[PDB]
Amino acid sequence: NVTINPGPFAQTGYAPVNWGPGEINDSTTVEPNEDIVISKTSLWKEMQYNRDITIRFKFANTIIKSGGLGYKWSEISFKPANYQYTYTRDGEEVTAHTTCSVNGVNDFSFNGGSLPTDFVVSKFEVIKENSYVYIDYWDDSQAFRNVVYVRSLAANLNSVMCTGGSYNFSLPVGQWPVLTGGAVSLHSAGVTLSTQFTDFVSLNSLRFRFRLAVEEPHFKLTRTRLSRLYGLPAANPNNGKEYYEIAGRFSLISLVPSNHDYQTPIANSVTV
Amino acid sequence: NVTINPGPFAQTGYAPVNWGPGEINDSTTVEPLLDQVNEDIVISKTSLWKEMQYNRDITIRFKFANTIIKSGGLGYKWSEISFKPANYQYTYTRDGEEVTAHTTCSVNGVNDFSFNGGSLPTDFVVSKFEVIKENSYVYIDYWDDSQAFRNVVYVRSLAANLNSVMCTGGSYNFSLPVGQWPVLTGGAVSLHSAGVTLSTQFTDFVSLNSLRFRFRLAVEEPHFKLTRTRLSRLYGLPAANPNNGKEYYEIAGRFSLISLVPS
Amino acid sequence: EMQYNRDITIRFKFANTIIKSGGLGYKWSEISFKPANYQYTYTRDGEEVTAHTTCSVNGVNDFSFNGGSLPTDFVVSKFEVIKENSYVYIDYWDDSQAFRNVVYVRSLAANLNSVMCTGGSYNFSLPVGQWPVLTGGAVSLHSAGVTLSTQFTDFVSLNSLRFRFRLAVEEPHFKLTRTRLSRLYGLPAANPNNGKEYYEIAGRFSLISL
Repeated sequence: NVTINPGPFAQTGYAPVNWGPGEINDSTTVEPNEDIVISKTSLWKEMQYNRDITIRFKFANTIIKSGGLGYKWSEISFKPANYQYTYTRDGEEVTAHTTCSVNGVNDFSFNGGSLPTDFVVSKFEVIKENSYVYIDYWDDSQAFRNVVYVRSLAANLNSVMCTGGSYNFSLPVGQWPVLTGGAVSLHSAGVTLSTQFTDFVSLNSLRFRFRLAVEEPHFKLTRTRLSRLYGLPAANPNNGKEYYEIAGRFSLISLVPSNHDYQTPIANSVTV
Repeated sequence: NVTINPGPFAQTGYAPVNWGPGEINDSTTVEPLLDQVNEDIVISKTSLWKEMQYNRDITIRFKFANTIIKSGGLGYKWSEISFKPANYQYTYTRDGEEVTAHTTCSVNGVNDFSFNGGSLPTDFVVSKFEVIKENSYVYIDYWDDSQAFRNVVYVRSLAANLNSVMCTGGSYNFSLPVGQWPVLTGGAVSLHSAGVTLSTQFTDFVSLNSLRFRFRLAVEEPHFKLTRTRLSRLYGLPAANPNNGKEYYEIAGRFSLISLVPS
Repeated sequence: EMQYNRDITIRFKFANTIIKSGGLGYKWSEISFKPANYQYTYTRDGEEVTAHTTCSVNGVNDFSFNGGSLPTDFVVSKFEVIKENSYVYIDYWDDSQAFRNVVYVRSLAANLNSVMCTGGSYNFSLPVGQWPVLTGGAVSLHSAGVTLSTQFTDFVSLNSLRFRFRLAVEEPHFKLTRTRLSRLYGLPAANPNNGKEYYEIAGRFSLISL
């Protein structure tokens, strides 16, 4: 036997990672000294990748009915949504997956008196200037391997205009009131990278941040005294669209184990 | 046999980072009107690094806080009682070298409740007063001035074994304009540990970073009740007077750290 | 004195051994070679012939990859490669009038051709994380001298000739992905057959028997 000895500068590297989504807003309602060295010196490098990206997101909602005759309501609000798809980068296809949540929500209500059969809506949520629209991007692209130790990231994403649909409430007797309209402009403000450490393993997620400014088509509430409010409701946000689309390029810089040329058994070559 | 070895190397280091608090879940309420090509480049040359684990002894101090808002007409109608994040600053002695720290507490997974004493313009209407019971998590963010927290960027594994603390509630008087006014008292929760989490933010200016020490709750005694109303003996924590007139609750333990630090 | 000199066709296939350790699924302790056997029928001179063969190696180079000592890290203590400081042995028995007159021999030699052995992919199984994969490798065999030996893979012992070979590496390079290593030359033991039942060799041999 012959044994190739190992080199002095040991190999070390990243720990296992399975990408996923970050922490997500939630809610629920009810009705009545020392140091030690693990591995010796190792070798590393810095790089700057550049690539094209396309993202697709769906909003989703939940409506529940207030226990009673049926003219009352309990809550209409946003819900985490997920999507899966595939698209071709200049080189080849890539499969991706997206999770959309929301925060900075605003809430409203209508209370047309109190009679057994009256129309009431206790919480209907809307998006406005004080709001953000997070998005998470877990991918199979070759680049995402070297995105654990990241110095910097940035993006040049352009704008998009989300528009609202129409909802019709299910009253037992009388004209059905409806909620239609609304739209908000989404723009980019930053990015966030999160890691969750469990049992010498890491679960991580990369998510974009957005800031939102208002648009012309106002959503409105029929059969009531609401004053032409701006903002996006949650009843029919996606509006009969399979999805929205955004694209751009993100420049990433990260430490990478250097696949350096020097260490190899002496004489590794085709013979002569 | 034997293998090859390299010559002189470059000097590389961390990028400047400043500690900051975590992004926090929030909601705001509104009162009604009346009653190209694909390419790569190399920025820097080969460098030197290593993996040295650290171990530290921690004591974290936290505090809750709340909001209360009342609507305009004739009183008797409280719209919102809710939690809110808070901040604290302290110096704790470790191995003979004082370390300043800052802490920020937030909550998630809340449960809501309500009580409509009646529909007349004179009655006790409470819309939202929150609680936490087996379906809620309490998040804590923690900074420092010490060395360990200087090199906590680029982490390989971070774990900790902290102890539990039981928290109780206080009482808030719903002092109306008229009549014998009612009272809310009670509160009991146990704080256990779950994972740690690192959270980084990128932008044109300097980057920000913050930790989140997750905790999980298990409900315990004593129960809580609202006097002068029918809801009774529910089990959990309210948000009117969470800290029983105490400036701080404490935790202790030891946390192990690993990171890539230059040679 | 009597003379025999007939044509021949040889077939063979390597075999590999893999052993796991640690109980977590991330660490492997050895990936090596072992002897194997093959059996076949061919028709050289208008007459059928049946046969048995074994393949072996000596002079194996041993490489290693010790990543982190932490419990979750990819460790493969030793895996073998057959670079130039090596040799190969083969043994051939057949059913024919020859090989009943092989013993008590005087002279023996051969004029065989050459072949090309290539590597194949091996997919590790980690519980979580991307899957490291070992792929590639190249080596070619060249003739050398022959001498008698006994292939006892069957219950009965046989009398058989042993053909030795010398090795020379070639272009396709073997690499372990998801690690620092790349562009190493040789032939691993992880998957040498490459989806082929067997390689093939041809030629003739001359023996003088008594």
